[PDB]
Amino acid sequence: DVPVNLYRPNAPFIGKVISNEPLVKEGGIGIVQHIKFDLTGGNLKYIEGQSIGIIPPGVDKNGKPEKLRDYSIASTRHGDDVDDKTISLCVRQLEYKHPESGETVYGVCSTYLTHIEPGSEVKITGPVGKEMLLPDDPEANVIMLATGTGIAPMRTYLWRMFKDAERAANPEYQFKGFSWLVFGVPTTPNILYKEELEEIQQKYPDNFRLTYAISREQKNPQGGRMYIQDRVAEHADQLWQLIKNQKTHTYICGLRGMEEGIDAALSAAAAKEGVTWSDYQKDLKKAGRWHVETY
Ligand SMILES: Cc1cc2nc3c(=O)[nH]c(=O)nc-3n(C[C@H](O)[C@H](O)[C@H](O)COP(=O)(O)OP(=O)(O)OC[C@H]3O[C@@H](n4cnc5c(N)ncnc54)[C@H](O)[C@@H]3O)c2cc1C
Repeated sequence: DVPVNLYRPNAPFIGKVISNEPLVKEGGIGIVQHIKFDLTGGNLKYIEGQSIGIIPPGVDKNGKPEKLRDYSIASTRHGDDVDDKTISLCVRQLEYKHPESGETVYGVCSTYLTHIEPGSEVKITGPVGKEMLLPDDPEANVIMLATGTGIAPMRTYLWRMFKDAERAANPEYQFKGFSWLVFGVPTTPNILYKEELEEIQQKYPDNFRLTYAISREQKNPQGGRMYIQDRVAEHADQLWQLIKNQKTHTYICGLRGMEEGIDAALSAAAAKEGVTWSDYQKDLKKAGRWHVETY
């Protein structure tokens, strides 16, 4: 039922870019693009929580072809237009430091993708992933802990849950549980999909809670910058109570290293009731209720 490896690196699907939109508003930090591809002409199917591979053009420094990079799918199974013809990605351009040979370094695949033109052909493989899948139980609670481009799988869940067109397209899934996104970004113009996230929250104030951790605008109790582990510590007892429900699924996505501050906060909460969090969490992973994808 879960499509996997419909296309592989030795014979990739050749899609076409339909659009390439900026997500970072003026005054923000960096470049994050929303890129939509045309899937017509092939049989690429996917569901929510999966990834695809992109094979960038060119050779490395040794003259060898560039390998694929993985990207979380940022659209539901139906695509943004709910026509089952497209797939979207949420791609940040990577760039960095002088302690790494010379001046500024730009990432190969992320630069390629963020500057790609409509009409261009792209090599796509996949889909892959069974770790970040959404339960078909419409009464599930869904906690979502994302930083930056980790919003991508969260967007596929929330759109499936709350978009009018999706609800009309998925008769089997009419969500009536509770979902909570805690979203860590550096500035307000860096809140990816801010307007659509806040529109969901106003239509479904009982089913969706939105919490931001904006580090350049908010300070934590110790006077430091507000990060997502600070918000999670702030709400640790509430999050723990929701996690005790047999229906609750937790998803964590973003850059590696966000997991340690989340566990330290949930450990202190669980300890209050004599529960050892690290042992409890192993049973949650075994049960398929604890989903992690950091990179
Ligand atoms: C499952 C999965 C899902 C992903 N989803 C997404 C997504 O939705 N959106 C997205 O933008 N990315 C996503 N990523 C990362 C994406 O995989 C590519 O790794 C990332 O875009 C950078 O690739 P690059 O090709 O731009 O190239 P590269 O040119 O390959 O650069 C990466 C290399 O440069 C180095 N490097 C990186 N940062 C620094 C730093 N600050 N200081 C020093 N050296 C550094 C490391 O050696 C690293 O191997 C995902 C990764 C995985 C594994």
